[PDB]
Amino acid sequence: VTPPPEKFNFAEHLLQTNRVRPDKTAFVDDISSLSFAQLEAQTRQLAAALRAIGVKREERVLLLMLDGTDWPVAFLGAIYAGIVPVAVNTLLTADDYAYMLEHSRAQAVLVSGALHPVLKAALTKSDHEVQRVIVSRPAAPLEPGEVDFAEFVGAHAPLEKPAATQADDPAFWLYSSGSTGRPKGVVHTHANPYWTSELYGRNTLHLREDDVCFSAAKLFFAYGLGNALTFPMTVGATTLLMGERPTPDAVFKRWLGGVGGVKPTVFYGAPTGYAGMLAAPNLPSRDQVALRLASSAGEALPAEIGQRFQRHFGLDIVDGIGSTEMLHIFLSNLPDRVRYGTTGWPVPGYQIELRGDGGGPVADGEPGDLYIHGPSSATMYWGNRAKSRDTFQGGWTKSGDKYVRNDDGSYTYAGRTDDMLKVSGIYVSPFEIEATLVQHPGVLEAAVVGVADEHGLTKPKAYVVPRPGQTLSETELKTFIKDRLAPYKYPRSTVFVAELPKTATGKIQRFKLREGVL
Amino acid sequence: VTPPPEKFNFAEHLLQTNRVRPDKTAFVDDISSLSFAQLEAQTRQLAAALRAIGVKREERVLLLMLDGTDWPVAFLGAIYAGIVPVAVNTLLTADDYAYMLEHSRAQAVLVSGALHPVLKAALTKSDHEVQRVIVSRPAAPLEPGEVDFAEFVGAHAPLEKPAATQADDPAFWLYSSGSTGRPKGVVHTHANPYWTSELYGRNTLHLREDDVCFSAAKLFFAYGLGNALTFPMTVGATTLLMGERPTPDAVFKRWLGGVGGVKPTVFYGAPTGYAGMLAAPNLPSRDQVALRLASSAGEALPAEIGQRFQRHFGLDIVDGIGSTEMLHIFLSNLPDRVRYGTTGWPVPGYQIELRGDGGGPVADGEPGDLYIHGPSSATMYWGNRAKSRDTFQGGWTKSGDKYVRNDDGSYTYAGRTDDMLKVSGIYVSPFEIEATLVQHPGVLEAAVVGVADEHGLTKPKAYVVPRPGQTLSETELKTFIKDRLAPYKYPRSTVFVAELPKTATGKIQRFKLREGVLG
Ligand SMILES: O=C(O)c1cccs1
Ligand SMILES: O=C(O)c1cccs1
Ligand SMILES: O=C(O)c1cccs1
Ligand SMILES: O=C(O)c1cccs1
Repeated sequence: VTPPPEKFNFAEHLLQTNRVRPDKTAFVDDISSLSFAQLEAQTRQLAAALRAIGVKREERVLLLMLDGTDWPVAFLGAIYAGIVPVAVNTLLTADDYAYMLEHSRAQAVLVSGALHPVLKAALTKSDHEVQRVIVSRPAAPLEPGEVDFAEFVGAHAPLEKPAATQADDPAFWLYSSGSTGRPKGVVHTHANPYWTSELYGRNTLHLREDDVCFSAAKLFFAYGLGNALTFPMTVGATTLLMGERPTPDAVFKRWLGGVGGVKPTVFYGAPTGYAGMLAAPNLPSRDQVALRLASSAGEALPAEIGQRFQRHFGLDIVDGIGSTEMLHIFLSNLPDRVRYGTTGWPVPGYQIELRGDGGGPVADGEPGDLYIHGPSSATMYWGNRAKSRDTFQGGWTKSGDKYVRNDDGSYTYAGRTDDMLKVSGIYVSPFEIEATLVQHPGVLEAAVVGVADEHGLTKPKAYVVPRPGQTLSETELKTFIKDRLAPYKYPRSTVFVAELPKTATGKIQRFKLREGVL
Repeated sequence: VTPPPEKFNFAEHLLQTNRVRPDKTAFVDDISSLSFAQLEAQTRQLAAALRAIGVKREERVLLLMLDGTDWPVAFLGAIYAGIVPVAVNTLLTADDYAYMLEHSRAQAVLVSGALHPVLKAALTKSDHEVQRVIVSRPAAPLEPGEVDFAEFVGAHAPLEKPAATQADDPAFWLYSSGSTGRPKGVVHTHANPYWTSELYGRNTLHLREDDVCFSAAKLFFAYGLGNALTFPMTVGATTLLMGERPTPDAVFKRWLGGVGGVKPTVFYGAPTGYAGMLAAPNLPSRDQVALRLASSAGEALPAEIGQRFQRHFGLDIVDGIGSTEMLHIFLSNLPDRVRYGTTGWPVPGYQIELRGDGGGPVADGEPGDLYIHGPSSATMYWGNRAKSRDTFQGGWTKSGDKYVRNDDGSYTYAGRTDDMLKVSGIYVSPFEIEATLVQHPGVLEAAVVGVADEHGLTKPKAYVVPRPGQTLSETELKTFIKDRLAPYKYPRSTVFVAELPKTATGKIQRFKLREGVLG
């Protein structure tokens, strides 16, 4: 792969790539479509619009939007102007967003109508710097000074040239959370998505122009950003976008060509989703679908899920691992080489190391902490020097995963170096779930660990000590957690216990909980 | 009143004052009591204990505690050490505390057991700097880094000398909410509570050594911090503290001598509480209480409430106004000169100005914006230069209130400059409540305004447009707010309407709602 030039604007790169195919569909959702020419026009009008309201090069904007055709316009339009979009999860709380507004110093917000209420609450509570709120598909009347995204774009002529950025200039942020503390601002450059799109999208997956890409993983997830924006636009593929929650039925409707007159050829999702679809009574048959490639990431793929999928569809699931910090997948199975029970082989262009308790070598077949050296790594966590130092160890990025290397050079997942759980693509802190449980007045103490479900997939499991003299039912506890946590975070079961295993200092021995002591 | 000396430590001042009465009760609550000598010992031991865990002069600690005897030990022990306690409301959310930990850079937290769950959530999610958590009356097993408050105090000998602070050095913080944006860290000096306690506690209320003080307003409130800490310690009075919510029965129990073998002589609380008490069937008779003085602040007092209290008790309610920023009351009725319908007269030592649209003066009988010049003003809002320069303008502090001066020199409340609601003593933003209601999936739009209840006291009232094809209930939405915000921010009723009145700009015509056009 040839490196990108030193003067490089990622948005202009993707627009230029597709000037050969102006009338091919770039993006389609339930209600709209953009050809590559339409996307280019709207991208550059948006870029002009942000500049016209006073947003300057290198300033951030918050991009808080459901998957739909306006999403890439927002993302690429900011980048075309040399403005840094901060693309965030759509299922967070107003407090989460208020922290992000302050921390990013966002100068504007691009937000879906459905998300305006949570955004409004974040604006009201925070010491933000937001100059304008631009609302895609408003679901309620606009407040004074807010503007509809379509009018905002339509009112400005296209910016005539992109910002003259460098390849190693910040281009966009994602946020990633650890087991405690506020989300961390992962800063990616203009070069980083070129690298993931070339090394993985083109050279590992072999995506091509006649593909139709559809990702259950949303655009704000590193995984989804690649799958359904950077990868397809790199090769000229058409992309299907879906705003709603990805259930089996929602996915199957698109698989069957229910939207935009297109059937996906490439699908991407989490192992949990694949398990859910294989369980579904109305799982489509091989002849109803046009899938040629199924990608998975976000948690280890249990072998039985890949084997079942292969037996039913005659397609393997290609399981890989990436991170927010590395932007996309650096260790993967290949379309024509899949070894179930492993995450495959290092992606060419990425170097992988396993380190022991002192940073030393580990013998094949022994677990080590996984570190990655490759060209898509983020530069830092913005404004967090101590966490940056821990993660970005001079050229090597520490994943937080443990792995074992096998005789054939493949790698098998061996757990985490923190206490995070990966519950269907999404990191979940057990300490967060515990913090929520102990605010129920009937709970004295709580401990949350990961447990494998009937398919081998990790879900939280809560051990709760009830407070003497209060009552507390399991149904009571379910209701309590329902609107306080997002559903992926729901414990799969709660066990009421008389006490928890602890050291003399009162630290909970969570390892004893995973070992079954209760 | 003599100014304090340049070298001045407020805690040391209060301890020194009471070296003449070591065995008199300083503080008593439902389970414990402290004489002045025992308070001094505990205060200085706590001071040493904070130093021993590495907290330095000028660093903050969060004080998140229910009213009881440990509260003044925590507050004065920090100040004795030259450490700055940040005294906060006990009814807030985890998100609320997360922000205060971050913004204060608190190095330790002193917390009541009952508030440990909410603090734990705040510590988990925040980028805080807390090294140790000291837990007063733990209600669950201690975690690593946590220590029982009595064990912590008991583990250290008294600090020999207080920190050598200056009168104008920061001594403590309180947080003040605004209509939008984060709550503001109000910085008070060592001198500030000396001035309030001399100018108001002694010289206006005439508190004396033989009083027993009892405030329904908790210690974290600027009002209660004077009432039940700085005021009584200044004169050697005994103070009754209560952890629980101040309902009429709880208050009456204490008025009657149900706790500590002491009947309060001096009561303090919001007009809301006085209305609740006067409406109560079990309201005590005169001959059952020892009350000699009844103070009110936190909202304007309806004349009818003071008049009924006086008819029943032969005591007036003495209404005054203070602010977090001015630390205590600067405009007040006097114990023997009360004019109901007014907040009385300037407190000697404070100058008061009303200013109209141009910054100029206003005629008597017309409203103006209230500004105060007095010696207890906070210095700034920590880390907020813009709001500091807007509030603290060369010796004048802007209250955000409007008032009218009457012909007799008394002052009558005329509303706010910023749409804040003052609900039972607590400033509440209607915009916070609204932005929260709109997250309800059945709500299309919502506006919240302040409406008088049946006693004339302002409560939030919500006007909601439901989403077409949804039916909502009042109580559902009360719950929805209690589950997300501090609980007393809940709208007392919700009116469901088809549309909100708006300007041509799409701005909500809040004045129409408040004026009752839609009911
Ligand atoms: O495995 C994962 O979580 C990811 C794959 C690509 C970006 S993140
Ligand atoms: O399938 C999904 O929704 C996801 C996989 C990785 C992040 S989200
Ligand atoms: O609860 C009360 O009575 C009050 C709190 C603050 C002023 S009065
Ligand atoms: O009136 C009030 O809110 C206050 C009285 C003394 C401090 S604050």
